[PDB]
Amino acid sequence: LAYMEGGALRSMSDKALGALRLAVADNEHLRDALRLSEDPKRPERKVQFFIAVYQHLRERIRQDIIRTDDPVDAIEQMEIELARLTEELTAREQKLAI
Amino acid sequence: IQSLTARAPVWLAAQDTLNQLCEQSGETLASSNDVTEYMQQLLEREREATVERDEVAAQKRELEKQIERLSQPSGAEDSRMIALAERFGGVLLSEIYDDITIDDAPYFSALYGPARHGIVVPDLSLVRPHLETLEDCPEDLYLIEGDPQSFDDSVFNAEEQTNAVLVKSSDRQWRYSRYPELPLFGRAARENRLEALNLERDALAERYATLSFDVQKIQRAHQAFSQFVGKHLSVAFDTDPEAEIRE
Amino acid sequence: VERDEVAAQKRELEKQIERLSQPSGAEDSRMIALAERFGGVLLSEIYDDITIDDAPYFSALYGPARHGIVVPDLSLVRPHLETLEDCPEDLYLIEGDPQSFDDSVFNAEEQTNAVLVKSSDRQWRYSRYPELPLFGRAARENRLEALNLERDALAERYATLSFDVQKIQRAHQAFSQFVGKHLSVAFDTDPEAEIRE
Amino acid sequence: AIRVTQSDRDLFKHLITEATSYVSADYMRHANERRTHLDEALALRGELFG
Repeated sequence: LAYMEGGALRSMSDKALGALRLAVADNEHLRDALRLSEDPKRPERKVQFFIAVYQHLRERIRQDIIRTDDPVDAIEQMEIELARLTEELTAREQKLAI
Repeated sequence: IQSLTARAPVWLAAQDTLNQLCEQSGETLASSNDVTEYMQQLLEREREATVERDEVAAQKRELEKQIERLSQPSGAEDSRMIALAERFGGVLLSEIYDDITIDDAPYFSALYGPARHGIVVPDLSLVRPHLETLEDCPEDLYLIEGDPQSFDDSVFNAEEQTNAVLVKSSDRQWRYSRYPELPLFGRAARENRLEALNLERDALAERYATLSFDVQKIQRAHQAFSQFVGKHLSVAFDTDPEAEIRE
Repeated sequence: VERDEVAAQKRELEKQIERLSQPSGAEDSRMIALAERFGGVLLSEIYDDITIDDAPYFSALYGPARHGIVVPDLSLVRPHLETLEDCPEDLYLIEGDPQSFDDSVFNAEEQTNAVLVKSSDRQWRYSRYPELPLFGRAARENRLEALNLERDALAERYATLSFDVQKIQRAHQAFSQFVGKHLSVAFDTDPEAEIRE
Repeated sequence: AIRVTQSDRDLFKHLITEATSYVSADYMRHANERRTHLDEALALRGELFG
């Protein structure tokens, strides 16, 4: 992004915020943090919002089947699980009984 | 400077994707040829992991088939035998011996030999008309005559020996059966053995799960590298523009 | 992936053919040793040459007893019986002349594609006609050749797939070299016009 | 299982993307603003001193 003008950066930021408002509608902690983040004169608030998001995700990982703490890395493991489960779903068809 | 500036963002995006990709792997890439050789090593790991996966699958299939033979109703060649048991006024022999103890089970299994899973039918002439119709049955069907409710020991020319039994089946014919372990009859503890088999098959299921997961991981890694080269080589491994612009 | 698949199937066929150890189709040597230990001969060895047309009928007739020793005495076995431990778990023995083996005692009655045998008092045995009978083997070379035909078909398919993969890899190397040495100028316009200008 | 994992993956993949973009774009905009401020300071300093 270093080789872009500020107008494009603001456009992306605004559209991302538009998506976030809907994504985070139900939660309250994240909603409060996002609310606090939008004053341009206090930048660290945005990174604090980011930290809140990451922690919130880490609680929801369900490590019974997954081990990565970083969610971004956890995406690949969910993808692998989908592929493997779809493969197991194939067929057996040895059906014969009383 | 204008040329370098136009070129820079593409090179930077390419570098970020490359760093993510190689860091995701254990080995660090440095050139196009290097990436290709890494492709080849990835293929070799695919085709090894798949072989172990398939072999474990074969073992698991054998285990389920073995377990299934011991299931129902009195574990036998159940596919046709149950219908064949009711289509004549008879009872399955293995079912008559459902209750026998573990100590007499090997003896009886040796005694009855292949005929363990025959049917008891007290006349054997009433089947003679039905018989021509039997086109759907095990390749060797055994029939015995006696009272199904209080069946007497079939007249065998039997003779007990050390850990074995001798029998005269016919004039000029004898059979000699050695005591097996974990027999057919006594289908009370044969549930004990299928319990042992369930415990055995659990491990195969677990191991197969891990191997399949590994194969999928390798396949997706190859997909990632292919996607990369499809979208990336135009500027891969080129010299850093930040430096030259600074100069 | 496909050439590896075909290689695996060809291994399976080769394993199946190898399982035809001796002479063509494996026969248990332990039974030969047992036939040596008692005066007699292995039954399949007696009927190994019967016609393929009647072979399924005979195999249906004998059932499990197909693998057994023809001992005309039955006096040598009984003393040695308690000495037998390595033998197959269900050993079968028949009495008759090994050189000219008279029909075994079966009250056999022939049904449509099946046989019925009154084995003993209060016992009948019923069997259907199989294929690949133990008798009338004649080495069953035709099955060995059918398996060889299948194996050679798999080998040919494997050869074609290996050749195809080699072609593809060569094309890949060509492209790698090209983007290594001409990509910087690929698809650009002719400089002579600009030079003229 | 496929249903549950599908839902989890969709949620993660969308929320993480929006959070990351929203935060990082502003971070870079601040970096660029600082660079502009430094350039302005140096230019006006230079011509003032000369």
